[PDB]
Amino acid sequence: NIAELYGKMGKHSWRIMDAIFKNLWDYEYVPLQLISSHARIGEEKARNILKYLSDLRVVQNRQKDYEGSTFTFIGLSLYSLHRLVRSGKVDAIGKLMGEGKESAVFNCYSEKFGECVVKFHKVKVKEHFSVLAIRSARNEFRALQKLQGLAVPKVYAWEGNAVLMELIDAKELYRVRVENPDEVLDMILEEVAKFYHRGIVHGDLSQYNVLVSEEGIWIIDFPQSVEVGEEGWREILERDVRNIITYFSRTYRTEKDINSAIDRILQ
Ligand SMILES: Nc1ncnc2c1ncn2[C@@H]1O[C@H](COP(=O)(O)OP(=O)(O)O)[C@@H](O)[C@H]1O
Ligand SMILES: [Mn+2]
Repeated sequence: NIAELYGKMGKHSWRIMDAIFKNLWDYEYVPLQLISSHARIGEEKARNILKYLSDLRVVQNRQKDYEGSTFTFIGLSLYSLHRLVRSGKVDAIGKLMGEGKESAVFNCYSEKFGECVVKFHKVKVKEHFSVLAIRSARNEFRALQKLQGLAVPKVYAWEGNAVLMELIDAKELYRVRVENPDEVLDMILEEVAKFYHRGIVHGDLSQYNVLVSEEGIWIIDFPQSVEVGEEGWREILERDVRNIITYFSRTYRTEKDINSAIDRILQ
């Protein structure tokens, strides 16, 4: 369906989407007049385009205070895919691999990079969808770049809410029973130490974000990552270590002291 949606888009549609994208920095709902002026498409025609894009679930239009438009998740993903296609990084989008509360992950093929996944991202006052989703994608991309050569996917590109990376032929740890859990846990903790040496804390280390095969382990899912030195980095690192050791304790009864494991990494 994402491919079908893509095929409904003409040059004028992409220009309208570009105009929203380029004005997200200072509006959630970009005013019609700005979309029109940026796209160099007359207001009545721009309005007609935005109505059709809303019909296709690509934009959400509001009128409470003024006529304004923003991306839906589908629309931001579609636009980001377009940027990837136009930069020659992706040739065809393929089948959905899976979707949940934080992302939708699709298979795709790149003549340059081979079989890939593209991951579309979904998500100081504690109580701007697009701006936050783009920030999430950019963070994952930057973390993956910094960690290249370690046990993570090769990363190829980032546009909008999309990150293009290597497909890993491995399953989530959560789904795999290992017969050497103590060694597996040690390999994970060694990778945590290597990330830390590179100034990166994962931020969501879990049984759902470690992939395993007979061949080894990979770690994925970096939008929550922080740099060492950022507020709370140490407690976030401790959490990653505590959570993965706790998983192994509950599942395998491995005996690994959390305090010593943290202290070993940190020294
Ligand atoms: N590079 C990849 N190779 C293979 N499978 C992947 C890759 N990236 C994501 N996946 C699959 O998609 C799921 C969701 O990806 P993930 O990065 O964990 O995002 P989320 O935050 O939505 O959990 C993963 O648990 C994994 O099964
Ligand atoms: Mn995950």
